[PDB]
Amino acid sequence: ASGMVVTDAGPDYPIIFANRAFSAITGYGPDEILGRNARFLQGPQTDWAVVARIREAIAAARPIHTRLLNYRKDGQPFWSQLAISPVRDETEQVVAFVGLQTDVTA
Amino acid sequence: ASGMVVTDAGPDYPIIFANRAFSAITGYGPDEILGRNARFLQGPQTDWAVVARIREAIAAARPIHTRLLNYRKDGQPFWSQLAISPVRDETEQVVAFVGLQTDVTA
Ligand SMILES: Cc1cc2nc3c(=O)[nH]c(=O)nc-3n(C[C@H](O)[C@H](O)[C@H](O)COP(=O)(O)O)c2cc1C
Ligand SMILES: Cc1cc2nc3c(=O)[nH]c(=O)nc-3n(C[C@H](O)[C@H](O)[C@H](O)COP(=O)(O)O)c2cc1C
Repeated sequence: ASGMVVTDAGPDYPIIFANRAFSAITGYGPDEILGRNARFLQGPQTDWAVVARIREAIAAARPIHTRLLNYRKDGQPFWSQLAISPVRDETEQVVAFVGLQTDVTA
Repeated sequence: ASGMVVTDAGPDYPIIFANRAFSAITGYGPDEILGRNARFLQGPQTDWAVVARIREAIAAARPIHTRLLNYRKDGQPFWSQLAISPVRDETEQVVAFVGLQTDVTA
């Protein structure tokens, strides 16, 4: 299965749920994930222009599909195919985000 | 906050995440929610025609926004404004659902 997380909405977007597949892909257990913004997976060779695109998509509540370099707990880089989408309530306000992580490393 | 759950997709759709607001609205703790299909909230005066529309929408991966009578743990009925949406993966397969529960009792 792909990794999946749920976050709160802004301004902090902490992770409130992470599936077991996300822990397998990233090397972090739930206690090392919950309450953190997902940017902790980024590292020195992550493309900061893609990170900025992600930031802007989330701020505008626009779904985004893109590929980003992330790092396992042990420091190994991997390619994450990310899909990040808002969850809206009865008045169309954004109350959470869902993220899917697919390890697309060849 | 509205209640929010995440479920797996078919054929069983068990709940894999429930927020604190869902436990406050329904009166059930997380230990008594996780692993269950959300239909446990229904009871004797729930409209079985609306339940069927929800079943059909989920089976077709169509979002549905509707109002349904549900029951708190203590037996008190309440009106739940339900919003149930699929989560799609990189090849557009449905891999989860998100549900929002807004208590709209007068
Ligand atoms: C639901 C969700 C899931 C996310 N998953 C990841 C992820 O797996 N890897 C990642 O590098 N960033 C992920 N992000 C993006 C970061 O949380 C953050 O939005 C990004 O780094 C841009 O914001 P910043 O410039 O403040 O860091 C996710 C964000 C959300 C809302
Ligand atoms: C994400 C999600 C959330 C749901 N939330 C509720 C809910 O709060 N209350 C409810 O009565 N049914 C809820 N349902 C609907 C039931 O799980 C089920 O789909 C419905 O009873 C129709 O199927 P059935 O005829 O097999 O019971 C939810 C379903 C999903 C997928």
